[PDB]
Amino acid sequence: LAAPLKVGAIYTIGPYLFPHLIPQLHRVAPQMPLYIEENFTHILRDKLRTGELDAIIIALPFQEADVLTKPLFDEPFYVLMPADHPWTAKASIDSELLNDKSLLLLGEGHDFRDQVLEACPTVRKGDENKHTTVESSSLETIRHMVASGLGVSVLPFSAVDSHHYAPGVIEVRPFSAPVPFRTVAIAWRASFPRPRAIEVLADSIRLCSVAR
Amino acid sequence: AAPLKVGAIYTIGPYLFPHLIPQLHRVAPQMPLYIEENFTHILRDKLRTGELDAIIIALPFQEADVLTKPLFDEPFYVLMPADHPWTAKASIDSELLNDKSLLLLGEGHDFNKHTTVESSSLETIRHMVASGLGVSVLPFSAVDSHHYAPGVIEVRPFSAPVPFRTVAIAWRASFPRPRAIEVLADSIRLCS
Repeated sequence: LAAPLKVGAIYTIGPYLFPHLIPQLHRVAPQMPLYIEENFTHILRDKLRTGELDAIIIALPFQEADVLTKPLFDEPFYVLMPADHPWTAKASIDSELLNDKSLLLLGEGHDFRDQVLEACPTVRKGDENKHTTVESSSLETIRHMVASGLGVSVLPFSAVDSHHYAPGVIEVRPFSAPVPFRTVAIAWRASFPRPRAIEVLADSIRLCSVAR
Repeated sequence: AAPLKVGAIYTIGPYLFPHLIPQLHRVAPQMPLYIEENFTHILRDKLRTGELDAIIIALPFQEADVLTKPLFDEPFYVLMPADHPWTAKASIDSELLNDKSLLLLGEGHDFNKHTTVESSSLETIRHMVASGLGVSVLPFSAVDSHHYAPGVIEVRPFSAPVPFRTVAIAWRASFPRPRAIEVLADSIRLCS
């Protein structure tokens, strides 16, 4: 019939974007079906090179040969802590306090620093990988871990309120300004035979927030 | 004061864990849970090495020196486009589902040439069915895990016999915390 659009996304974006995005796309433009995939950045990129995926949705920085990049939107990071942990007193958190082993972060796509990548001068803080690298590919795992009170972590804005914990066992606090953020952008091959699909995708993504 | 590493397959986990774990934090705050979603063979392989302490799988399943307890039986339902001929029915006989119209995952879910969808997510297949590229079969836990407006995706039960999967729990018989495993499996039974 009509060609489908094979779209990929990282684990820190996919589960928290697709189940809301895809139906809207099906509504405004059912002309194209979407083939949903969730994976890591490198394998996603490799699937983009081999044409297995038409386009991917990843967080900047992202620079690959013969691949275009349209910065879709800016997503701010919030912090997640158990109900007991004293940092509930603060209504805003210093970015440095998250540099002890209390912080839990996935191996790929979860780190909220050094991908914010400022274009002004940055202070090279002598760097301590002083956090725990959880070898999981799901933010929900760390959500449960922190909810138990086994540590604290950082979540993108899309993810924070996507759980079934009764209010007051896991709690989210906003950063102290300036707030750290990732730039959710779309990547697709140069000379991709169907630019219109890329435009429809990008547009429908950018306006996913607008209620109906 | 000790972490219990639970696992589950991709067609069971996503529709169980988010409700299951807050329950096991509610009745068992003494124990932190480390969940993980993966394939059957790799879950078994991780249970053999102790990287996981328990796994929530689908029968039939059997592994050396590993106890199996059938937690519950979960029926299947036919996922179809809003504009299917099958919409004007009360049920669907099991034989009707053999075609390239039937979208099934591997590993995923089973009952012979169909259309195998090379994904680990039932959601991909769901969106495919919404788009209208044939029908599929979803467990009871998945049939409502979407945000599609009514009149886009229709679900229809089977006519007897109703096919189902026996969701069970598996853990090493050498495991020194059978009480914890019992509480876990019990809570899994509760959220069904």
